Amino acid sequence: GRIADVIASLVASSCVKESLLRFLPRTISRLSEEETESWIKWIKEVLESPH
Amino acid sequence: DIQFGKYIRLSCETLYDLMTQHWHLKTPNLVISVTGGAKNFALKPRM
Amino acid sequence: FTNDRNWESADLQDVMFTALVKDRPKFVRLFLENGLNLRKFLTTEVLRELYTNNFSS
Repeated sequence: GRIADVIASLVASSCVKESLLRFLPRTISRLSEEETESWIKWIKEVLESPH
Repeated sequence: DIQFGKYIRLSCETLYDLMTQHWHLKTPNLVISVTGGAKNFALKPRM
Repeated sequence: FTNDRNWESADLQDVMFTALVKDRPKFVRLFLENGLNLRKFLTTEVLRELYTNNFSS
């Protein structure tokens, strides 16, 4: 998946950025820095509970 | 109904009450495809 | 095809045609899997072109 692979791979901001860039490179460039920071926050919230 | 099927066409629980009695029975289980459908999806054999 | 970046799958028809004449079945299967209506792609004009010229005498 475009983003499902990111979540699968994760289960740090730098590592999250690396995974997000490698799995979905093109779409990120269009997105603004603040919006991708918010997306990283969302992914953090998801990754809080892995069960 | 619709032709190609009832459509409530309601705006944003109450629907469930009508659904249970009028149309079909209660569910032992439920499944949801949260992810939406992209304009182009790769339909490889494994999927 | 994996990235799903910039194509609506409508222009692919052109490339598709070439495969059919260049005997590249794997690319045919790949195009079909990633979204292609062979019924819509197949038309009177396409079939006429395929039979008139590409068909061995």
